[PDB]
Formats: sequence, structure tokens, C-alpha cells
Amino acid sequence: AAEAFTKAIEENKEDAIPYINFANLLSSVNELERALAFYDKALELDSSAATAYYGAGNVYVVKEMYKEAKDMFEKALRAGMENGDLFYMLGTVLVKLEQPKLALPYLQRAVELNENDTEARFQFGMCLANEGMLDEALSQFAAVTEQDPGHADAFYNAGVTYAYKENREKALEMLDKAIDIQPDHMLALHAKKL
Repeated sequence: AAEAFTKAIEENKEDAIPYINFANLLSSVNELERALAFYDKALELDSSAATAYYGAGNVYVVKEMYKEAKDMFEKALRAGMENGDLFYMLGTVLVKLEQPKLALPYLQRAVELNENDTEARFQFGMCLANEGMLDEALSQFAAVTEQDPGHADAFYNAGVTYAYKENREKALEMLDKAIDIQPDHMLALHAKKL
């Protein structure tokens, strides 16, 4: 809820960690701006504190300031943080910002580091297909289908991939299964009428 973290800061004015912990608490309690002020303080004390860059980044994500979230996440990564979640948040934010050519290596990594993360794998798929690497996109879309068979979006994006492969067979096949799952998939609907 609150206390502890507050006093831990007192007489420890010099340590970044307690400021980070308090900022983490403030995030979870909807005090986003104040969280940012505490992450700021931590970074003023230790400009290498990866978790402060990461914590601030998530705040930026919630507020949908993606350019600033990219900045924070890449600083986290630069300061040392390397894990599935970070590569994911960075990958995905790089997507929202156009520039897939940049999301690709980090999204690739998130899958590697967690082959079970359906969400990451679907985002990697879309980025691969976007970049021209279309067969490896289908590789990924298929694996998403194996873990989550209720994943209509994957089927649709598979459907769209096959279109760029010049094939009005498997395209309509995969597209069917998307409407099959979600009867109100308007994009799958409009895609099929072509």
C-alpha cells in the first residue's frame, strides 16, 4: 500500500534503489507523474540504474508516449537490462512508431527467450511479414495457432501474408478460419471480398 518505502529513503538519501521501489509502488497506485519524479531522482543518483529507465518507460507506455518509451527502454537495455519483457516492450513500442526494421531483432529475441509467449510471437510474425520475410512470418503465425487456436488475428494476418505470396488458395483457407473463429472480423471480411 504505502509506508516502509518512505522511511527507507530517509537516512539513505544517497541510494537509488529505495527511490525506484517507491516509484514502482506509485505506478501501481495510479500516481504516474509522481512515479516519474522518483525515477528521475534515482537516475540523478545512478544514471546506470536500468530498472529506473524501465519503470519510467512503462509509465510512458501507459500514457502512450511511445517515442519517449522507446528512449527509456533503449536506455534500460543500454544500462544492462536484458530479458524477455524488455525486448518485448521495446519491440512492440518500435512497432507503434513505424520502423519495424528496428523492432525485428528485439522481437526475435523475446520469442527465443520465451518460446511460450504467444503475444510476442504474434508481433514478431507481423513484423517479419512486413519486412518481406514472408515464409518465416507464416512459421511464426502457425506456432501462434498451435498455442492459441482461438487466435483469429493470427489466421487473418496469415491470410494476408499468402496474398503477398501470390496465392488465392491458402489465403482464403486461413481467412476462412478467422471468420470461423470470430464471425464479426470485419477486416477478414473485407479482405475476403477481394
